[PDB]
Amino acid sequence: QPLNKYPVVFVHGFLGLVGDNAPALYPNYWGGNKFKVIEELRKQGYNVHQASVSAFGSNYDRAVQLYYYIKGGRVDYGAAHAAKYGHERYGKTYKGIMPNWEPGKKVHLVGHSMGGQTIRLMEEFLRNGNKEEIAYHQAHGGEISPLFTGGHNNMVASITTLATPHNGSQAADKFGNTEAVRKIMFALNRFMGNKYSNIDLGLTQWGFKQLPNESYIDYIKRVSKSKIWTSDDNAAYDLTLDGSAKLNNMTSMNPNITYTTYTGVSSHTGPLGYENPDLGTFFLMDTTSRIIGHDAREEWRKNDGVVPVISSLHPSNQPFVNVTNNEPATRRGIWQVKPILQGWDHVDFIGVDFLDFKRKGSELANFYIGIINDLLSVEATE
Amino acid sequence: QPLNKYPVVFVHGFLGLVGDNAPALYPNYWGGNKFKVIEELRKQGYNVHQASVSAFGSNYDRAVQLYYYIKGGRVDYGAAHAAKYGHERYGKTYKGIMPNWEPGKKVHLVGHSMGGQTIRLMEEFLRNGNKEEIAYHQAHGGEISPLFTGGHNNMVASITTLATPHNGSQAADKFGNTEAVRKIMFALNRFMGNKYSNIDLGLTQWGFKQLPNESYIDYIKRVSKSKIWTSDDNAAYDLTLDGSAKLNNMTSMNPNITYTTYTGVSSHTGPLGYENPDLGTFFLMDTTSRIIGHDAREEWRKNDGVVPVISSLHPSNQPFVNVTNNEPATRRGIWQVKPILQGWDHVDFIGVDFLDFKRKGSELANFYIGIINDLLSVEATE
Ligand SMILES: */C(=C/CCCCCCCCCCC)CCCCC(=O)O
Ligand SMILES: */C(=C/CCCCCCCCCCC)CCCCC(=O)O
Ligand SMILES: CCCCCCCCCCCC(=O)O
Ligand SMILES: CCCCCCCCCCCC(=O)O
Ligand SMILES: CCCCCCCCCCCC(=O)O
Ligand SMILES: CCCCCCCCCCCC(=O)O
Ligand SMILES: CCCCCCCC(=O)O
Ligand SMILES: CCCCCCCC(=O)O
Ligand SMILES: CCCCCCCC(=O)O
Ligand SMILES: CCCCCCCC(=O)O
Ligand SMILES: CCCCCC(=O)O
Ligand SMILES: CCCCCC(=O)O
Ligand SMILES: CCCCCC(=O)O
Ligand SMILES: [Ca+2]
Ligand SMILES: [Ca+2]
Ligand SMILES: [Cl-]
Ligand SMILES: [Cl-]
Ligand SMILES: [Cl-]
Ligand SMILES: [Cl-]
Ligand SMILES: [Mg+2]
Ligand SMILES: [Zn+2]
Ligand SMILES: [Zn+2]
Repeated sequence: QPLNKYPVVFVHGFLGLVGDNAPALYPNYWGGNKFKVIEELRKQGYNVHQASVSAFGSNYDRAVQLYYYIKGGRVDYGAAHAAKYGHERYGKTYKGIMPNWEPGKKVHLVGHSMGGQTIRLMEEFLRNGNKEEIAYHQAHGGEISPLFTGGHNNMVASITTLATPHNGSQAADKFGNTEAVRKIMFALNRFMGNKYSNIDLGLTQWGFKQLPNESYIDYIKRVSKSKIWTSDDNAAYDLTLDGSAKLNNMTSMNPNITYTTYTGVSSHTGPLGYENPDLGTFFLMDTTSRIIGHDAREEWRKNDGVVPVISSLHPSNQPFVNVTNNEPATRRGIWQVKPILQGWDHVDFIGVDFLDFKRKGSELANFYIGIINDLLSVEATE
Repeated sequence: QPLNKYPVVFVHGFLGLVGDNAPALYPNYWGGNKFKVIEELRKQGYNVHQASVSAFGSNYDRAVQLYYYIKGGRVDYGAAHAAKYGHERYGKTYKGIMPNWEPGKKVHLVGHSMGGQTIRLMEEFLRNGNKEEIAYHQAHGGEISPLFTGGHNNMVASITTLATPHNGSQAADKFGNTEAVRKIMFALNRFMGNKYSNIDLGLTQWGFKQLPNESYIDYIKRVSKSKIWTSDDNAAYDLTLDGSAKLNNMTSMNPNITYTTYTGVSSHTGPLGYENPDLGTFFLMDTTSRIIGHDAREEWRKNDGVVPVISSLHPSNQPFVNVTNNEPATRRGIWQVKPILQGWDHVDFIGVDFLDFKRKGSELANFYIGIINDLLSVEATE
């Protein structure tokens, strides 16, 4: 029936809310009003889906949630992980988009922003498992999630990343992960955990769900005891240079997977050799762009608004090849780095920059159809 | 000891709220965050003020309110007018900025957008009065407002208009004044009349003030009987081509007043000869710009976002002279039309376009100081 033999799963980044979990008024994550990725690709005969995972949680938590979003079942973060970081072991339960997912039935994974990192970690778990959970279950018995066992291959065909901070971002180090802004983020999470809330911002495993008979005052008191306030097990930490390097250090290339990256630049060189945001950078990224663009290290300056070029091209010290727009992107086991998209800021990739008239719907349609063509090529050359 | 002998009164347009009457979060009308007109001009030693008049009412109602804002006292719309249109005769009461205002003590009037029309009408009333009110008080006795008497000269030194729709706008004819959008406007007025409201949107004379012990249900029922819903005595009507022509037809040049206009363009010619909004036009004016720019009559196309050039230059039936940036603007009795400001949309005149980095604070400062210099020169050449 579908043109693509393997389902495409699109994985949103940090802050992203999709589908039923998006607020009453809120942008459509995958394509804005410019090109409705899920709906349009379906109309054209492709089998595609948008994952829904934690908007504020760690790559770890998100990767576990991604697994269950696909397979179905009750999210299990692992006994060792839960005990180490101080959050619930078990989380939400998903219906599952492919309940028969197993070695032999493959999926294509495309990640925007942090979605790119989350995808890598989950493949890591399928192939190699999670050593601390393996050790924990050896020592103490119990059940261990099949996600943490290792030895599950032939499950992902491709990893494509768009504006992913593979090497982290200074906008995290110098803003997102500061004490003041973690508190803002966590307060937002506390609030949207109130008993009248219909949206899940992705930190309920830390206690941010008010009980039906609990007063707001008691709720405040209870969740102020949570480890979230001081933990590194959250998105803010993971998006830092250190946080991203840690993930780089525990990932490896899978020789059967087709890897490809896209990167935008939306800054220009000023006097002194610093980078400033172009007119047309979505305005909410103006200051973050300046922070990145005024780095002491010249090669860390050019950026898409919130992620520097050098972070998006590929994980540093993993094998890559610079590739053309025209040739097949069909090499396995190596990061195929696509030519930089000039004038594309971080959110132009997902079409939500309603202020930017240079970035047209028809252009974004071509961009997505291009990705699908590459995916079709991957299928054709097994 | 102010540098200017005559006080400068700035008069906002349609939708504008100022001072204490602005919502919790709302732009600073005169200068945005780019150049604080009132505060900065005061620091430099000028006596300036921002009038506060109805945001949604007619030029008539606004012009009465302007009079009382300056002179002080209880707003009196006139018995004949009240009876003809179906609203209260009396309105709010103002402290007065110049309680001694009379022939001999003059004021300079500068109006943005509809503010420009309001200023013309008020001076018309001072000089020539209101014949229907004169006739009504002849027939029925009682008190008549001094504003309606006629014979008051030597009270206004200058009339300067910025992006004023002297000849109306299609954005009114084809949108603002349609049935569906009048209802939206009136509903907003109804709501902001509720008993917890601290802001006056300028239509309480029509009944839109909920009583302290009245239920919302009863309020809805009462104000649905108001004539507002079908009247032309409102801003939406007055901003139309017909509405503006009517005002033109009943105003005249005062030979002792210095008249000057400014106009912006923020559209560009497309291949068919239609006008489209520049990048940089405040995005809320995007559609209104297209509507104006696709007019059948070519000379009605170029626009500032919501006002076509032909409308802003000067009232079409009144004398004008095209003037240079450098000529002293000291001619009396004729509209001195200042050269068009390229790239300035409707709201760039008041500095509220936070999305437009090409329009800097220092530019806006020069523009306002320019106006003051012209006003100073009007004083110097009596
Ligand atoms: C996904 C991740 C990359 C961003 C790295 C920068 C961290 C700065 C944090 C600011 C904190 C605000 C409380 C990007 C997904 C974008 C989706 C959207 O804009 O809706
Ligand atoms: C003052 C007058 C220019 C109005 C032109 C035409 C009417 C368009 C309809 C809008 C519909 C309302 C729902 C402009 C002063 C603007 C001030 C501000 O935006 O703060
Ligand atoms: C639009 C932002 C509104 C202002 C936020 C102030 C409240 C700070 C933190 C609130 C925490 C909570 O309600 O649980
Ligand atoms: C005493 C417990 C407090 C309950 C949570 C407060 C929720 C605030 C917002 C609710 C909005 C609504 O009810 O529609
Ligand atoms: C941004 C808020 C928009 C909500 C619009 C719905 C309300 C329609 C009419 C309400 C009239 C009234 O409450 O008197
Ligand atoms: C009979 C009901 C009349 C009062 C309803 C007015 C609605 C205003 C809501 C604003 C809430 C507040 O700040 O109290
Ligand atoms: C402004 C808050 C309104 C709803 C509060 C519900 C009360 C409760 O939790 O018992
Ligand atoms: C040059 C070595 C590449 C791997 C061979 C894959 C065979 C195929 O085309 O299915
Ligand atoms: C909840 C408060 C709403 C304020 C409406 C202001 C409209 C205007 O700009 O004229
Ligand atoms: C959602 C409405 C909250 C305010 C209650 C109105 C009070 C009253 O007039 O009785
Ligand atoms: C009430 C709206 C929630 C904000 C969701 C976000 O910023 O990801
Ligand atoms: C133009 C802005 C209006 C919003 C008014 C408020 O939320 O208080
Ligand atoms: C002046 C306000 C008009 C809003 C119309 C639009 O957003 O297309
Ligand atoms: Ca952009
Ligand atoms: Ca502008
Ligand atoms: Cl499995
Ligand atoms: Cl929730
Ligand atoms: Cl008088
Ligand atoms: Cl009021
Ligand atoms: Mg919901
Ligand atoms: Zn965790
Ligand atoms: Zn009236």
